[PDB]
Amino acid sequence: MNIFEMLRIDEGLRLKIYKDTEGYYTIGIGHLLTKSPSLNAAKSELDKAIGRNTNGVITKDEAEKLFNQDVDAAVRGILRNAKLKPVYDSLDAVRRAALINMVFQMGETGVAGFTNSLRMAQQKRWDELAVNLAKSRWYNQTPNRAKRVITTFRTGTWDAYK
Ligand SMILES: [Cl-]
Ligand SMILES: [Cl-]
Repeated sequence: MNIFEMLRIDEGLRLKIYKDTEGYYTIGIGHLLTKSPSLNAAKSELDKAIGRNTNGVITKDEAEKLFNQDVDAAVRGILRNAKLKPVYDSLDAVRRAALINMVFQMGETGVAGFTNSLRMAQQKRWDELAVNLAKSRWYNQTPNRAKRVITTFRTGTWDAYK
């Protein structure tokens, strides 16, 4: 188990433009295209992202390329963030995967805001972190995925994914 396999399970793979759980136009492996209510705008972004006239449909290979770029950006976003970097540095490999997953899903800025949980994570207070993470919109909107990430963070093992 690794971050790639972990996110591929959490996000699935879709080759045609679709709406995410928030209702945003997405594609591939959780690749958000735009928050705008327009499919054309989505198609525009899609074509610009892929570099060809796609017509709202891509290949597996294209989905995987977007996915590689997105995981990479998530990591780099973490390392560049003053609030996140130190948390990350202090964690074991499994738990880093948990943090990366949250970032990929909610953006750096979003996670950077979980002030209290970041502190608990840093103090390695696992059970408390788990409780605190659960009191969030994130958990209430996507509970199964959230439970998976939380267990990973709490336990430091890949059990929730096995
Ligand atoms: Cl892009
Ligand atoms: Cl869910």
